[PDB]
Order: sequence, then structure tokens, then C-alpha cells
Amino acid sequence: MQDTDFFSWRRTMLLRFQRMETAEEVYHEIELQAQQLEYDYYSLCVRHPVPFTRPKVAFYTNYPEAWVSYYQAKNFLAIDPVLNPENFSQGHLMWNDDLFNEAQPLWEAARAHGLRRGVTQYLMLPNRALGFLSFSRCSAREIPILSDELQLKMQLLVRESLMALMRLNDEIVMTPEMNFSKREKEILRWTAEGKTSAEIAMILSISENTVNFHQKNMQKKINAPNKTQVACYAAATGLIHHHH
Amino acid sequence: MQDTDFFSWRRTMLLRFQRMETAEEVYHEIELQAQQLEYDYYSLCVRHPVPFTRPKVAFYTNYPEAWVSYYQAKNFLAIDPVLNPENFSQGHLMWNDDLFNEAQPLWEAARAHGLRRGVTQYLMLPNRALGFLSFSRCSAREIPILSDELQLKMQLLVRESLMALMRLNDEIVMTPEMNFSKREKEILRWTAEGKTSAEIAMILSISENTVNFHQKNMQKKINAPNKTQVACYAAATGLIHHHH
Ligand SMILES: CCCCCCCC(=O)OC[C@@H](O)CO
Ligand SMILES: CCCCCCCC(=O)OC[C@@H](O)CO
Repeated sequence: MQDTDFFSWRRTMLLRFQRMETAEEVYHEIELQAQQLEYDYYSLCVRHPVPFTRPKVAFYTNYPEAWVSYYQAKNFLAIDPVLNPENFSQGHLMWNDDLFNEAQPLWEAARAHGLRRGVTQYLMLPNRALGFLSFSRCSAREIPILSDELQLKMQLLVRESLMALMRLNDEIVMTPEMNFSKREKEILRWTAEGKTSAEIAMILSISENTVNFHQKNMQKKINAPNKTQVACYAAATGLIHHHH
Repeated sequence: MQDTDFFSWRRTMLLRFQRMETAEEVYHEIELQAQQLEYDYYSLCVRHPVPFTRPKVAFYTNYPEAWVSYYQAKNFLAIDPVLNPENFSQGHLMWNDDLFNEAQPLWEAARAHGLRRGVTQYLMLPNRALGFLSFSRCSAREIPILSDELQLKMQLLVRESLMALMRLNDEIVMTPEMNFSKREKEILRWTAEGKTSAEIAMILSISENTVNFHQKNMQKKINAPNKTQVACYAAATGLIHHHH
């Protein structure tokens, strides 16, 4: 089946995001597209895969500054439904009351700051980071628009905006950098396979001290105590394989 | 912008994939949808994140059996363009001749087995596995269809088919299982942060031998030599966090 005005909307937005230049342009276009769907505020959170124990959650938003501060103050992240992929279908999640039954103080606090309606689309990025694009309005008024239309528009928006920010190396999306050589990564592959410094020397046909140097060298770059952190981080973000 | 016959195609296919029951039903529906787009053969490959050194590549296809055997014989995977995410735009990749300049023997071998035209859509799964859905026909004939239509149809097909196979725990998509408890995973979080068995005991307020047991216990389950493999695998597949 085919029927094209959305197909043209798609084409136009792909080009527009590709021809951007600044992270400020990105934020601005989201702010625009949200208003095009009659949403007042937007929001773009990014759950990083690392650190494992205290996951970095970078974000930028045009929310009321008072709300951003309050949300952080009472740490609602720990209970926020819309930042929990389990609640999503097709990477889409509509805001309703029943969704916040376990996080009631967040639900009331958000209303007290003018966030009465909303919606969130999400996507996992090549660096295994979870990107969440949330729209919100202060009007409980009914804005009728086809559900299928909304999903696909946001499906594209959340993707191309974060893909842009990655091409621009923005701090919001960029995982901790680890500029490793091809040999360094080769050594780290086997390290994650559980191979010892001794065994890796045999495979690569090099001195056992040469392996230990590379290992300590990588640790130094990213400031890590042992090879376990280096390898786990490298595996957690897909450096051992896939994209860069 | 909105215009709905595709939106209805979307809705219909979402339900159909959700109400499935067997991995044979999935394969069959792809085979069907490929023929609906005038493609003779399909193919569904899945690059696993682990093992790191010899990445498992499971697949199932209705290709000529002779071709599947030949492709494996001369190991064309190592040079196959259509299974390399770097060549993709919007997770979509059209087959053309210039794409195979570095893999000429594959290009000729594939033609010798009746694969003259094709296309591939790809997607990364929650377990960090890369799923590749390829369609191919034996007719060099021109089948005119809107590019934008093809992309979005396949964008949905590759997703919902692999998401189905995961709900069914199929061997093609399922990463190596590691049924770990909440405490076991808690210990493994810190292990990947580079924390020693001694330090982890201090944080969790438990014996240092208790930590070592959990560690050896996890190793036993997945048959691993040391904690480094357990943690790296657990991080590589997103067990320490995100989905299950
Ligand atoms: C956490 C980013 C700054 C605070 C904005 C909250 C991010 C987000 O979109 O949350 C919306 C819902 O939680 C509403 O309850
Ligand atoms: C590798 C799965 C079995 C062999 C089929 C090849 C998988 C795939 O779709 O490859 C197509 C292109 O490489 C054509 O040159």
C-alpha cells in the first residue's frame, strides 16, 4: 500500500536533519516539530550504557527551568515511567494516568508545573544508548490526530535528531571516548573472551610483556584500574565490533 | 502530513506478527511479503555480538540450497557488502554493482546461482544483535515501485519478524542464555566497573568468600573460565541493564 504526503514529509525531514550544522539547530527543529503537533514543550533524554552502577543520563530540554530542577531534586528518574523501555510498544508510549500509579508523586508534581498531557518515543543507538524523545503540552484539551501518523513522525524525529547529535559529537549522546588502535582492540577481543595475557601472546605471536603494555596503555587512556573495566566498557558500547 | 493505505498496511501487519505462534509461520510470512514485492527469494541473517572473536552468524533462508552451501564454502561472509552496516543509509541498502567492487567473486557467484537483483534492510536488536533482512529476485527486469514505500515496508518487516522470533526464543536470534539472579547481576555490575572481589564485599556488606562463590557460580552456568568473560558477555548483550 502507498499514499504520499507523509512520504514527502519523510523525505523533507531526512534532508533537513542531514544538512544541519549545530546542536542548537537540532534542539530548535525539535522544538518546532513539537509545536507543529500542538505540543508546547519537548524533551530529549539519553540513558548511557556506562557507567554500569550510576548510569549517565544526559539531556537537554526547553522545559520550565523550575521543573527541571524539581525533577532532579526529588530524583523522579528512579520512578519515571516514560524513561522505562518496558512500558513501550513499537518504541511508542502514550501518557495516561494508569501509567503513573507506581510513581504518584511524579504525576502530581508534573501537573503542578504545567505538564498535563504528553507522549514519548524511544530508540536504542549504535553505542547501545537509549534515546527518549518526549513531547508535552499544558492543555488537557483534545487535539485529534491519527495515532499512526503521530507514531511514525516521532519514530523519525527521535532517530534523525540523535543521529545528527552523534555526527556532531555532542556530549549528550557521545559515550566515553576510547581511541584505540586496531591491535589494541584485537587484544581486547581476546581479553573479553576470557583469554589470559599469557594465552593472547601465543595467538598473536608477540611477547607477553608486549600484551601487558597494550593493556596498561589502554587503561591509562580512559583512566581505568584494570583490563576488566576496559574490556567491559568496550563491549558495553560496541567498540570490539560494529560501528564507531 | 497524513495519507492512509500504508497506515492500514502497517496496522494489519503489526497484528498479524503479534498473533503468530511458530517460527515456521514467521519464515512463511516473510516469504509471502517478499513475493508481494515481486521478490523470489528472501533471507534473514543475524550477527550475534558474542563470541567476540568468531561471531555467531545464524540464519534461515529459502535460497537455493546449492547457493547457501557455496556461499559458506568460499566464506563470502568475510567480504559480503550487504551484511556490513557501514554501507546502509536509514537502515536500508539497495543492491548495485559498484557495491561489490571489493567482493567481485561473491558478485559473480551470486549471479551464477540466480541472484541478479536484491535489497537489504537491517536493524539492531535489544540484545545488541544485528538483524539483516534481504530480498532477491532472479529477474533483472525493472519492477517500478516507490523507493519510500519499499523502505518503510521492509523497515517494519525486519523488525516485527525478529521481535517475533525473540518472543519465541528461536535459536537464530537468541543470544547465549544466562539466567542470573538479581544479586548475581548486582555483583557483576561492580565487576565490570573494575571493582575487585575485596571491594565489592565492602559495598554489598557481605563476606569476601560469598562474592567469590557467586562469581564462580555464574562462570559455571555459562561455562566460563573467569569473571572477565562473564561480565563482558553480560555487558556485550545488555544483561547488566535494559531488556531481558
Ligand atoms: C529528565 C530530563 C529533565 C527533566 C524532564 C523530564 C524528562 C522527561 O521527559 O520526563 C517527562 C515525564 O517524566 C513527565 O512526567
Ligand atoms: C548467509 C546466509 C545464507 C547465504 C545467503 C546470503 C545471505 C545474504 O542475504 O546475502 C545476500 C548477498 O550477499 C548476495 O550477494
